Amino acid sequence: VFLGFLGAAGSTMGAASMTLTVQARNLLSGIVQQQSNLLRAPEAQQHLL
Amino acid sequence: ENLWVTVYYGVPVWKDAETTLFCASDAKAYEEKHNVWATHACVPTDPNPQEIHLENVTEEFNMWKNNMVEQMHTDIISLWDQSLKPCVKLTPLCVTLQCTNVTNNITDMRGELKNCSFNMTTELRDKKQKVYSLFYRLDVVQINSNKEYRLINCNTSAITQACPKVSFEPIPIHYCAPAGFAILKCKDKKFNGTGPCPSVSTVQCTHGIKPVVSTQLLLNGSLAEEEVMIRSENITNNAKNILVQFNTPVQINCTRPNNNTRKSIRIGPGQAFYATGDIIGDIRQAHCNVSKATWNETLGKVVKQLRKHFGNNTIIRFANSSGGDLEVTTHSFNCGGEFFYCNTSGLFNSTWISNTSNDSITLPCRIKQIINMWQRIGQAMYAPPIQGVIRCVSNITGLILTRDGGSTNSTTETFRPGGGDMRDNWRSELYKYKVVKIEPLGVAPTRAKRRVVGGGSAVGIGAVFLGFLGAAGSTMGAASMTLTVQARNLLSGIVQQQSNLLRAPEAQQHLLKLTVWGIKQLQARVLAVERYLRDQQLLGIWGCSGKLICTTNVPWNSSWSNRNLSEIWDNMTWLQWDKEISNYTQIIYGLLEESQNQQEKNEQDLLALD
Amino acid sequence: EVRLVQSGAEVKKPGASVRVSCAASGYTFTDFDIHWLRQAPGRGLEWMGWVRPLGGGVSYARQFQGRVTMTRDFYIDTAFMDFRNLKMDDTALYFCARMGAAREWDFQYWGQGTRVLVSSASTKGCLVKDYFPEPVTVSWNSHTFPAVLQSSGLYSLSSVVCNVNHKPSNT
Ligand SMILES: *[C@@H]1O[C@H](CO)[C@@H](O[C@@H]2O[C@H](CO)[C@@H](O[C@@H]3O[C@H](CO[C@H]4O[C@H](CO[C@H]5O[C@H](CO)[C@@H](O)[C@H](O)[C@@H]5O)[C@@H](O)[C@H](O)[C@@H]4O)[C@@H](O)[C@H](O[C@H]4O[C@H](CO)[C@@H](O)[C@H](O)[C@@H]4O[C@H]4O[C@H](CO)[C@@H](O)[C@H](O)[C@@H]4O[C@H]4O[C@H](CO)[C@@H](O)[C@H](O)[C@@H]4O)[C@@H]3O)[C@H](O)[C@H]2NC(C)=O)[C@H](O)[C@H]1NC(C)=O
Ligand SMILES: *[C@@H]1O[C@H](CO)[C@@H](O[C@@H]2O[C@H](CO)[C@@H](O[C@@H]3O[C@H](CO[C@H]4O[C@H](CO[C@H]5O[C@H](CO)[C@@H](O)[C@H](O)[C@@H]5O)[C@@H](O)[C@H](O[C@H]5O[C@H](CO)[C@@H](O)[C@H](O)[C@@H]5O)[C@@H]4O)[C@@H](O)[C@H](O[C@H]4O[C@H](CO)[C@@H](O)[C@H](O)[C@@H]4O[C@H]4O[C@H](CO)[C@@H](O)[C@H](O)[C@@H]4O)[C@@H]3O)[C@H](O)[C@H]2NC(C)=O)[C@H](O)[C@H]1NC(C)=O
Ligand SMILES: *[C@@H]1O[C@H](CO)[C@@H](O[C@@H]2O[C@H](CO)[C@@H](O[C@@H]3O[C@H](CO[C@H]4O[C@H](CO)[C@@H](O)[C@H](O)[C@@H]4O)[C@@H](O)[C@H](O[C@H]4O[C@H](CO)[C@@H](O)[C@H](O)[C@@H]4O)[C@@H]3O)[C@H](O)[C@H]2NC(C)=O)[C@H](O)[C@H]1NC(C)=O
Ligand SMILES: *[C@@H]1O[C@H](CO)[C@@H](O[C@@H]2O[C@H](CO)[C@@H](O[C@@H]3O[C@H](CO[C@H]4O[C@H](CO)[C@@H](O)[C@H](O)[C@@H]4O)[C@@H](O)[C@H](O)[C@@H]3O)[C@H](O)[C@H]2NC(C)=O)[C@H](O)[C@H]1NC(C)=O
Ligand SMILES: *[C@@H]1O[C@H](CO)[C@@H](O[C@@H]2O[C@H](CO)[C@@H](O[C@@H]3O[C@H](CO)[C@@H](O)[C@H](O)[C@@H]3O)[C@H](O)[C@H]2NC(C)=O)[C@H](O)[C@H]1NC(C)=O
Ligand SMILES: *[C@@H]1O[C@H](CO)[C@@H](O[C@@H]2O[C@H](CO)[C@@H](O[C@@H]3O[C@H](CO)[C@@H](O)[C@H](O)[C@@H]3O)[C@H](O)[C@H]2NC(C)=O)[C@H](O)[C@H]1NC(C)=O
Ligand SMILES: *[C@@H]1O[C@H](CO)[C@@H](O[C@@H]2O[C@H](CO)[C@@H](O)[C@H](O)[C@H]2NC(C)=O)[C@H](O)[C@H]1NC(C)=O
Ligand SMILES: *[C@@H]1O[C@H](CO)[C@@H](O[C@@H]2O[C@H](CO)[C@@H](O)[C@H](O)[C@H]2NC(C)=O)[C@H](O)[C@H]1NC(C)=O
Ligand SMILES: *[C@@H]1O[C@H](CO)[C@@H](O[C@@H]2O[C@H](CO)[C@@H](O)[C@H](O)[C@H]2NC(C)=O)[C@H](O)[C@H]1NC(C)=O
Ligand SMILES: *[C@@H]1O[C@H](CO)[C@@H](O)[C@H](O)[C@H]1NC(C)=O
Ligand SMILES: *[C@@H]1O[C@H](CO)[C@@H](O)[C@H](O)[C@H]1NC(C)=O
Ligand SMILES: *[C@@H]1O[C@H](CO)[C@@H](O)[C@H](O)[C@H]1NC(C)=O
Ligand SMILES: *[C@@H]1O[C@H](CO)[C@@H](O)[C@H](O)[C@H]1NC(C)=O
Ligand SMILES: *[C@@H]1O[C@H](CO)[C@@H](O)[C@H](O)[C@H]1NC(C)=O
Ligand SMILES: *[C@@H]1O[C@H](CO)[C@@H](O)[C@H](O)[C@H]1NC(C)=O
Ligand SMILES: *[C@@H]1O[C@H](CO)[C@@H](O)[C@H](O)[C@H]1NC(C)=O
Ligand SMILES: *[C@@H]1O[C@H](CO)[C@@H](O)[C@H](O)[C@H]1NC(C)=O
Ligand SMILES: *[C@@H]1O[C@H](CO)[C@@H](O)[C@H](O)[C@H]1NC(C)=O
Repeated sequence: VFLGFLGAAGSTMGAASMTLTVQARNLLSGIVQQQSNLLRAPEAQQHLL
Repeated sequence: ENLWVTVYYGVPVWKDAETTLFCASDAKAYEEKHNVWATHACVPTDPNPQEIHLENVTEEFNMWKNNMVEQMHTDIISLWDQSLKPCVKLTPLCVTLQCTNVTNNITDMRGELKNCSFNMTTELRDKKQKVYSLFYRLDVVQINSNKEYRLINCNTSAITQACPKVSFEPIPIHYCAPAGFAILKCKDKKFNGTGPCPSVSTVQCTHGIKPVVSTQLLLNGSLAEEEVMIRSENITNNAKNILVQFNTPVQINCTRPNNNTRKSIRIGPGQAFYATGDIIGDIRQAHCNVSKATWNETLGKVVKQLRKHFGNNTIIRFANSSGGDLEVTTHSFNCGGEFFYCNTSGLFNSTWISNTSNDSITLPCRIKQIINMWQRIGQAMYAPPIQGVIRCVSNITGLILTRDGGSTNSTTETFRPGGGDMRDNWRSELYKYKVVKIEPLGVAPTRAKRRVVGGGSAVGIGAVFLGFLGAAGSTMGAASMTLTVQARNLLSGIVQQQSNLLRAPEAQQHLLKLTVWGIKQLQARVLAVERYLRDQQLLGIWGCSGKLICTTNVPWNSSWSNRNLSEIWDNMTWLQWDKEISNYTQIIYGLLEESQNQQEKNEQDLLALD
Repeated sequence: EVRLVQSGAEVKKPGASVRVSCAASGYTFTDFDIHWLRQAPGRGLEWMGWVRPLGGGVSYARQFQGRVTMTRDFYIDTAFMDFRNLKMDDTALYFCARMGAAREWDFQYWGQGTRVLVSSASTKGCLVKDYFPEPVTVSWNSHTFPAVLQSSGLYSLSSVVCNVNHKPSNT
């Protein structure tokens, strides 16, 4: 029963401490589905921009 | 018997992808050159370039879909607008001209030149001035013995004059890839357009390509080796152009015999327009002289190779331009600051079939001053006059031909030279290159297992290192012997101060600001950091933070691969390994990130919990 | 929403050198090459030439060398085809098409077509009155059968269920 990103924010400190890699994945790069860094890879999107 | 997943950092595994390349070019002088191609914005390459030869690597690339040509294309087009924007605009020059043909004896001489007096503005708003100038026939049109003439672009697009100081001379510029990316260079002499290259090396930045705009003949290009190449996306399809590369250079001599003069007539405060003055000397045509023995000899090399695709005994004729604008129809090239347009009918009238004076060939060349490079809409440039007589001497290294087509087959084949697009001028040099991004996180099973939770040397002279990515064609065991080689190069300069070390000199980018390459560098240095910290963040969750090789306790499932440890590590390259595990690489990264290293954290502290 | 619009039907005596217009809309015209194809009633499609908008490059078929010439205009997103010295054998329907996005020799978009007939007949030309050219407008009080082609070239028809208006007469 993992709760996803920030899902353990309302659970107890002991239960919330059980999921730490969930946040550490999302602290940097896309939180989900290629959210940001994966996206900026297509060419001429920002170059032309 | 028991196999466990193993994390390796620095494996020579790369994937091809499109990324924003930057620039590298040697510093020719401290200097006002203001070369348009670069205002010295491309940071200078290290005096010594490091090229690595990869053993047993057969990486192929497709020349036609190569993403490097379009980036340069949009790069030159963006570079031009950045040079003409600060120059003066000739918006008041769109005025009814009253032209009188230039002094000439009409024997037919049908001079295109006109002599036009116009009411031009001056420094003061209320005052005016009647000044004269000279314009070729191609720049003016008739508006219904002097008659009324109008500048050609006034009805369609605004016009702006190129600054006199900037020089249109092509200089070599090298394109390199950002930190964490690689460029693969084919070294096959007989290399076809698309297909495997048996001998592949890697380099940081490509050898500089002189950007020369040429319509019908490639100029000052890289010579081929041995037989001339006939590169085409589909030789059977006529729509694709036929790019050729020469092995022996054909010298060409072009001149503008008319000794024009420059007349600067102030037309605005701080603004000055440059017009042609009195022409000293004989009225002559601009001509290009090419030796016929050499052109006949080279043309014989191209026709020999072409028979391989179409048959030994077939009619191979050469013809003239079949239509198009003045750009496509003639050999449009720039020299000395002006823009010639040469009819090449004398070069391309010949007929070849099966087998069996010393004077040069002369080309009547027209000259135009108002031009729209790359067929852009709403824009136009007026090249200022060039005082004095000018001479051009260049090397012909390639042609751009075309299939004639038709219903008849195996009866006759004619090739018509053409210059449909400027991109084909870049494919003639970027053919031997490809951009790839290196991925250093390659997992593989090994019988080694995690140090038990309850539990708690050679000093050098390693032999025959292969350099960066040199172990890409060697076995997984041999390739795993060199991991610090890649880990050095994943971030910062790959070699000789390749990128980050370079951006240290002051006022290079400050003065540059966001102009041109300045924004190219920020996107190349930020993406480098974002890819390096992505792998470290992947390790941070996976354990193995400071370790290039870590083994953690995770069972390797037999369904991912049925091959044994020996066969995998005995004779396999990491490249082939990443292909089979590519289907399951995402799942491995999910089990190993939490179950492997977060279950430990929840248990490791519980173990010491009160 | 991409569609090619051609010119109207035209009739001309041999040697008249007709030009046809092909209007492009819905896409960036300066990217894809435009092709001219002609189809006879008792023959298959025939490829005449292709001309691309940037630079006007054009490649013409062997049998149409010296007879046809194609150009274009970027401002009106239209490609033209000049077919000089037309002959009696060359009467058919003229289509202009664009290659598909796959860049292979396939045509995804076409035009309604133009009718070009070459013949020697006078322009002036219930029971029908000799109404050449072929188009007629039958109406009852302000079942129609097709027309027949005689040796002279005049067209005759019949309408049964008049004062049919004639374009050459302008009644
Ligand atoms: C609250 O929400 C409401 C609901 O969303 C909003 O209501 C919307 O309001 C907008 C306008 O603000 C409407 O958009 C306009 O609709 C017009 C009518 O649409 C017809 O065509 C539709 C699609 O038809 C195409 O595709 C279909 C298949 O899907 C195909 O079968 C067909 O053949 C065709 O290819 C169809 O779905 C509709 O039912 C109608 O039949 C439409 O005409 C408008 O297009 C105009 O205008 C837009 C915006 O200005 C331009 O971007 C277009 O290019 C086009 O502009 C034309 O004039 C220009 C002048 O600048 C030219 O430059 C253009 O080239 C163009 O000229 C045309 O003709 C040329 C000649 O052939 C072609 O070459 C060109 O391509 C052009 O065709 C526009 O789409 C919404 O439709 C409407 N919603 C609904 C549900 O109807 C409401 O506004 C919101 N509230 C507020 C406050 O905003
Ligand atoms: C249009 O087309 C025309 C051609 O039709 C183009 O012209 C050609 O342009 C290219 C450049 O792009 C020229 O290449 C250059 O050639 C010179 C000359 O090389 C000769 O001399 C070399 C040195 O000579 C030694 O000995 C003499 C006395 O005998 C001493 O005086 C010298 O000091 C030296 O000790 C020699 O090494 C060369 O050997 C070559 O030929 C043999 C076969 O004979 C081969 O096996 C060799 O491998 C080699 O090819 C030859 O005899 C070169 O010197 C230039 O190379 C140097 O300079 C480069 C730029 O700095 C540098 O990057 C190179 O590393 C190299 O520098 C080395 O040599 C320097 C001088 O000794 C050292 O100081 C330096 O430290 C380093 O050791 C270059 O190769 C063509 O020659 C030229 N064509 C002709 C006919 O001249 C034209 O450019 C085109 N225009 C366009 C495209 O716009
Ligand atoms: C390389 O490319 C050139 C240019 O495309 C090709 O040459 C064309 O070739 C023809 C001859 O084959 C040139 O002839 C011109 O004919 C014009 C009109 O006459 C044509 O039509 C009439 C009937 O209307 C025919 O009787 C006649 O034979 C032609 O078929 C003339 O008007 C031209 O004169 C022009 O120039 C003079 C100045 O020189 C002007 O004063 C005139 O006003 C007019 O501009 C000329 O006689 C034509 O010039 C060439 N151009 C065209 C249109 O294509 C080459 O064939 C091609 N290949 C090679 C190997 O060179
Ligand atoms: C293209 O046209 C140009 C002119 O617009 C040509 O420039 C001319 O080049 C010649 C040399 O080739 C110069 O001649 C020199 O002049 C200096 C100074 O002249 C003084 O004496 C002369 C009388 O002899 C007098 O007329 C002057 O006013 C000076 O008092 C002499 O010292 C030299 O010995 C030599 O005679 C011309 O001066 C120069 N013209 C101009 C206007 O400067 C150019 O050469 C032409 N292109 C080519 C390829 O020839
Ligand atoms: C440069 O500008 C001057 C004016 O500053 C031009 O001079 C003018 O030329 C016009 C003709 O274009 C003259 O117009 C005349 O008008 C009378 C009727 O009033 C008409 O009968 C004549 O046939 C003619 O059209 C005008 O008088 C004359 N002078 C002025 C305004 O003082 C000069 O022609 C311009 N030069 C160019 C454009 O090359
Ligand atoms: C801007 O002005 C230029 C120069 O006047 C225009 O170029 C010319 O445009 C005409 C069409 O308007 C082109 O065709 C001509 O058609 C007539 C009628 O059949 C024919 O007698 C001519 O011999 C010619 O074929 C003409 O080729 C073209 N010439 C050049 C050098 O470009 C241009 O169309 C104007 N553009 C706009 C948007 O107003
Ligand atoms: C173009 O001009 C150059 C000179 O500017 C010619 O080079 C000459 O070539 C001859 C032998 O063919 C030599 O004797 C001369 O010494 C060379 N000139 C120089 C300055 O070295 C070249 O041959 C010309 N080519 C063409 C096609 O016209
Ligand atoms: C291209 O140049 C060739 C000459 O090399 C031209 O051939 C001549 O043009 C004249 C008209 O001034 C004709 O009388 C000749 O018959 C043409 N030559 C031949 C062999 O037919 C050709 O017209 C030029 N074409 C263009 C578009 O400039
Ligand atoms: C291509 O070269 C050939 C010659 O090999 C040219 O043929 C000329 O043809 C005319 C008759 O139409 C003869 O009077 C000439 O004597 C021929 N030339 C020579 C050198 O003898 C042909 O016109 C040339 N075509 C182009 C387009 O330049
Ligand atoms: C690998 O390359 C080396 C040369 O560097 C060669 O001797 C060896 O035979 C090659 N082995 C394979 C499997 O390609
Ligand atoms: C001028 O050209 C004509 C053309 O017929 C020629 O007869 C005359 O001799 C030439 N004269 C001069 C001085 O150039
Ligand atoms: C008109 O033609 C005459 C004679 O060629 C010339 O002197 C004058 O400068 C021309 N331009 C004018 C009057 O604007
Ligand atoms: C020179 O060109 C002619 C055709 O114009 C050709 O017949 C001849 O063989 C060529 N010369 C050589 C040495 O091949
Ligand atoms: C020349 O043609 C012959 C006969 O068709 C063929 O056998 C041979 O391979 C060809 N050689 C070359 C060099 O094309
Ligand atoms: C291997 O792991 C997969 C799930 O990743 C599982 O479905 C499969 O049953 C396991 N065992 C074998 C022998 O494939
Ligand atoms: C497994 O490895 C052994 C020893 O190298 C080999 O003989 C056997 O064929 C391999 N089988 C498979 C399925 O990989
Ligand atoms: C790999 O190379 C070894 C020899 O080192 C050979 O025995 C084995 O069959 C090769 N396997 C493959 C797939 O090439
Ligand atoms: C990868 O997985 C696909 C099914 O998703 C399979 O069809 C393909 O053969 C697999 N390839 C390899 C090299 O394992």
